Amino acid sequence: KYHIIDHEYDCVVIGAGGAGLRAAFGLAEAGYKTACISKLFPTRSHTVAAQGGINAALGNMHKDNWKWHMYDTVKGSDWLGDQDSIHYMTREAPKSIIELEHYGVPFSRTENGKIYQRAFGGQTKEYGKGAQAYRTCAVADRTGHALLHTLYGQALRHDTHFFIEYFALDLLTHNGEVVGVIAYNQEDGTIHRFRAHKTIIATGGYGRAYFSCTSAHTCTGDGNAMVSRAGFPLQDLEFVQFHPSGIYGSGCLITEGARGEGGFLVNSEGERFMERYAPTAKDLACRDVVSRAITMEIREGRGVGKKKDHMYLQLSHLPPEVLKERLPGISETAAIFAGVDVTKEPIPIIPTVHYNMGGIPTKWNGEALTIDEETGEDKVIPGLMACGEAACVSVHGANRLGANSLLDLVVFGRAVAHTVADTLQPGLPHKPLPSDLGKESIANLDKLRNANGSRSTAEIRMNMKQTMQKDVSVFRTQSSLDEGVRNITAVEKTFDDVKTTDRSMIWNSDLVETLELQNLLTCASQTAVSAANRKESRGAHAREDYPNRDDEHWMKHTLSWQKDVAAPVTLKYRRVIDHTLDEKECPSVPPTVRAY
Amino acid sequence: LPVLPQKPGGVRGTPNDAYVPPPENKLEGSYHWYMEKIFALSVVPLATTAMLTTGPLSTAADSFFSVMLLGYCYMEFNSCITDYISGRVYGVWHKYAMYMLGLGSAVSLFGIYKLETENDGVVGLVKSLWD
Amino acid sequence: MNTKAAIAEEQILNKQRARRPISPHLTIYQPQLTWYLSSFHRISLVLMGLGFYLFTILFGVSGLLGLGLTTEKVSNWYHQKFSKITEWSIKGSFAYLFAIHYGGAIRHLIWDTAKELTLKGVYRTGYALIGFTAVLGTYLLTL
Amino acid sequence: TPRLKTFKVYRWNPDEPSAKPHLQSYQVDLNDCGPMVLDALLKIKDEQDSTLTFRRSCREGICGSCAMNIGGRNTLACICKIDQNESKQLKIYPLPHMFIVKDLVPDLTNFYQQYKSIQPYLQRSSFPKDGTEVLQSIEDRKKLDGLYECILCACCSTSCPSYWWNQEQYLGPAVLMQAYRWLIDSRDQATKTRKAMLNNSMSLYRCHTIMNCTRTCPKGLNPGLAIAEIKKSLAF
Ligand SMILES: *Cc1cc2c(cc1C)nc1c(=O)[nH]c(=O)nc-1n2C[C@H](O)[C@H](O)[C@H](O)COP(=O)(O)OP(=O)(O)OC[C@H]1O[C@@H](n2cnc3c(N)ncnc32)[C@H](O)[C@@H]1O
Ligand SMILES: CCCCCCCC/C=C/CCCCCCCC(=O)OC[C@H](COP(=O)(O)OCCN)OC(=O)CCCCCCC/C=C/CCCCCCCC
Ligand SMILES: CON(C(=O)c1cn(C)nc1C(F)F)[C@@H](C)Cc1c(Cl)cc(Cl)cc1Cl
Ligand code: SF4
Ligand code: F3S
Ligand code: FES
Repeated sequence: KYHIIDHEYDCVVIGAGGAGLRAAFGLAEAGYKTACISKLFPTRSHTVAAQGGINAALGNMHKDNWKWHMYDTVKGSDWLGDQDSIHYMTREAPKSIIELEHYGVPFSRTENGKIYQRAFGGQTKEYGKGAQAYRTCAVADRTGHALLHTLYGQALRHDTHFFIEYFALDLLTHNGEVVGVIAYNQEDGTIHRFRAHKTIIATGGYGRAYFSCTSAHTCTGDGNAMVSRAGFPLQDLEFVQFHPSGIYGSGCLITEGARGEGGFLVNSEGERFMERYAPTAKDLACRDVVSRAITMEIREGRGVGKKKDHMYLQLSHLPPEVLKERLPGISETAAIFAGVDVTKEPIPIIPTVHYNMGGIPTKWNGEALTIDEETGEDKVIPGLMACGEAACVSVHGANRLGANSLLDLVVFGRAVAHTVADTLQPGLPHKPLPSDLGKESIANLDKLRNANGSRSTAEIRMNMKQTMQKDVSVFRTQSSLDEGVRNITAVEKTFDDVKTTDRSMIWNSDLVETLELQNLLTCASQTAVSAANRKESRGAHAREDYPNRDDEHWMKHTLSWQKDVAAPVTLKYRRVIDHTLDEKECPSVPPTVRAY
Repeated sequence: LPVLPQKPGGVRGTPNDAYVPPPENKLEGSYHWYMEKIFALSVVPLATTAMLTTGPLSTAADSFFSVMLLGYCYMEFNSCITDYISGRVYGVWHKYAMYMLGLGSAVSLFGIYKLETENDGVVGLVKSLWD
Repeated sequence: MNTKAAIAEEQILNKQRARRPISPHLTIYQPQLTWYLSSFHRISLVLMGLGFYLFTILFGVSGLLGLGLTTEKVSNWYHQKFSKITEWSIKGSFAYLFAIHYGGAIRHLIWDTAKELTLKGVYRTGYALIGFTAVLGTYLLTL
Repeated sequence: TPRLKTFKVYRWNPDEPSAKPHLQSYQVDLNDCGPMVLDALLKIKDEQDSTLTFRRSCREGICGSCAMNIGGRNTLACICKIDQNESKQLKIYPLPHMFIVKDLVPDLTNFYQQYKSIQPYLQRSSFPKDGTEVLQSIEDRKKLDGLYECILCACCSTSCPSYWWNQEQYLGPAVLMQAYRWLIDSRDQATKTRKAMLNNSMSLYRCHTIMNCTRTCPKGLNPGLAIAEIKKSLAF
């Protein structure tokens, strides 16, 4: 028997990354009483690994209006992004970086004393017909590193109650509304109950459901599985972005900023990727036209390798004074894990899982959505909000543009703090509920702790990662996808005989890594169902059997429901927004054929 | 020595409290850092012009050397008291060992008065037991 | 009186905080040249400081408790108690404990102006000290 | 032919606290492992004893969560290479002189309370008029290099003998470099209050310049030079 401890707040934020930290002192400054439950220390998250930039139209180099920035985001998304969150993110993009410089983010500076901006791929000028524009606004090659350590320091200026190393288990729902979250103290072994009015989820992606991913070790989907256990849908789970710059074996990442400054991929034959399997734009293109330019190139026997299945990216043409000033982080990362050289000899390259352009469906102001059972229209869940990588605002749509994911955290963490300030009065009585609230999520903690079966936790986790790499690949068809749904159901039925050796409550790291396996099977049994039910080729979802893009029948998102593991998955759809927040301020952009 | 009751495990509270610093007390802060460098810049040259000579030092020059060498040996034991006999653990037995260095360094100043007027000097004593 | 009942958290955590051990700090750390040469600097001044507070208090108490003690009478009492080894064990140990504190004091003068504080200069003004205690230390032993 | 090392891991178990902390030894097949120590600590947890507890997040060396004592020095366990030698062994310890929670997990609670006291945020008073950013020249930007790249791993604090004993009062070399990052920032109009919490007996002046911290920093920083630049700042 466990003893529960009760808390009582106004707004509970789950997660302390880049968009959970921005929405934590955004609400504790307005006059509320917040809490920021985290599993790690705040400057340990996955947003410390970001090394690109934050795209903004600040002006400091050449000339740039945010309306050019908006068209480059809709064109690089295959018109699946809602064209009013694009209008809202790029309009509040110059205002959100100047506010980040006043907090104390040490930016690289130019000759007159303004912020330094490099160039990335996809972003042009003069509405797609022009040159490469310089809008990246970046701090050498440690941009995500110097962004947490400023946002965490500013979060200590205002009184925010951080709850470090608390594993959150499930959501608390009474008659179809979220009234708080139940957590688990790792240092002590006590069960806590947080009660609030507006619960905000910023947990992050589910990248660790695959075999070779670039994500962290803790980067599992615990926000998308807490929502799916309550009976609420997830949106666009079949768009997974594959990176073309992942090291063999380990899965680590070299940035595409090296390709933005003159990185050239050299295959075994030494011929350049321009006309064989490549678009007219050489290397500064989307993240999917180059991964398809690599996945079939190593298959056709043109790449380097002992097993002929990798590449290398040349950085030797640059001057030595340009590497050691702009990218010192890659000069030490490829010297340890790859272990040949960075400057005089190139480094191996494999396609790895990078980013997830899906999750909880929200609006442009942060509040989550579901659909009505008979009319098919949207509906707002009362209390549940979401922001960051674990929320599908569809700013990225079908393909995330380069370095738009750090602008995603700053703008849509700032907007979450503003919409609670328009609805919630500071200081309100909480309704009396029964004391058995959350008793169905403590009995799951005890069933996975007193376990005795035939398979261990590290044996079932190898059958899931191996299955998701073979079948849900870069190239998919309707003969291996239907075997990928059939195999992922067979691994979930063997979760009833999982085995756990540690029977303590103080730092049971065998329990915590078993609850992360229960959350991964819920985000992996809906990716395989949704990917085998879209007969189309857009974005990062390329079907071999249906090689044509649809603008008449398949311009709609995909919602999915699944209660627990070993339970059937259903699907419904919702319509994509094609209008703007205001017609006179910016006109809408009509769909054309996408070609770079 | 007796030991004051300590914090249970090193810390008391949550990671979002703060360590409130003691106020500015410059006579053991930056001004104590001046006196440790004045005495250490005066025993380095004077010990060099006491190894190059060939006999007893001049009686006015030796008193300057033998009172700068007491400050260099008092400021050392002031740091071995503050590091090991702290006031967290022992309490009032930190300022009792500081008082023992009080009348153990003023009687040691009387010994320099009975060495430069009667005998030849401090460095004359060290040459006498040879080395 | 709902969140100020988090003092029921401090009464269960502080019973678990009393059974925690301390990890070993000495006897597992590897020997480096940073924390060895800085230990012989503080060992040198403690032993030579006790050899300065025990020869000056002796003349100070004789000035108040009247006995009379010339340096000749001290020398004839110190040269008779010991002989051979002891006099060549005190003389050989204290002569090397003075050269490592003389070269140590000049080393800490450079480090207090924020010079030679790179990792290259720490191992450069530390190798020139080890040879220095083997040259000037023996010259004080033939005198 | 399998090669076997012998990893010796410090072990404690809090629900049986009457037992004493001892070392347990495993035989890791060296062919089926990675080239790092973290890759040989996860293989023990899966195919062998699963009650081994430790912290790991990113396997890259930029998070600062695998801080332990491998071989005698303090380093990060995801970037330390294993000696390819099946004859010699290896001893894995936690950070020295910390209160140990379970196995290799210290209690870094005093370390987080000390980082909050140095006020790590910008304290400017009057911003620009038109609403743009704050001007800062390039030579004033170059002063910050080598100071903002710290990852807060506390491998330099738990190697200093002056911090081993007096850790409830002395801030340590990891915090005192972050008190220097805000002292030489050009856009900071509050510096007469930062040099008033270090002007007592034990916040800064327990540094005896026994430079272990610079020796065992796995990012190549200089936390010992940035303390002897504060002492010149308070004096002159
Ligand atoms: C992995 C990666 C991503 C990346 C990148 C390079 C790498 C290696 N480079 C980028 C770049 O150059 N430009 C760019 O625009 N984006 C780049 N990215 C992507 C980007 O970094 C991420 O998408 C983004 O930073 C994610 O941030 P978010 O705030 O969404 O999430 P997080 O940083 O992972 O933090 C989540 C926190 O949630 C807490 N948590 C998680 N689960 C729980 C549970 N169960 N209970 C309690 N708390 C929980 C964690 O503490 C975590 O800190
Ligand atoms: C055993 C003495 C007990 C009294 C003091 C306790 C020990 C203090 C240190 C004793 C060991 C080092 C001092 C003596 C070693 C020097 C060798 C020596 O004295 O032999 C006699 C020799 C005679 O030769 P000269 O004719 O003078 O030179 C001819 C020039 N060509 O004298 C000398 O070498 C020079 C005398 C050295 C005086 C140094 C003063 C020692 C007292 C130190 C107390 C604490 C000081 C701390 C360090 C000070 C420097 C930072
Ligand atoms: C690293 O050396 N040791 C220090 O403890 C130290 C040395 N310095 C310069 N500073 C410190 C720190 F404690 F402040 C210890 C290990 C040795 C030591 C001890 Cl245990 C006791 C004494 Cl009296 C002298 C000495 Cl040599
Ligand atoms: S300054 Fe160095 S030793 Fe200290 S936490 Fe940072 S990397 Fe570690
Ligand atoms: S080892 Fe310690 S004494 Fe100073 S030089 Fe480093 S903080
Ligand atoms: S685990 Fe991230 S640094 Fe070793």
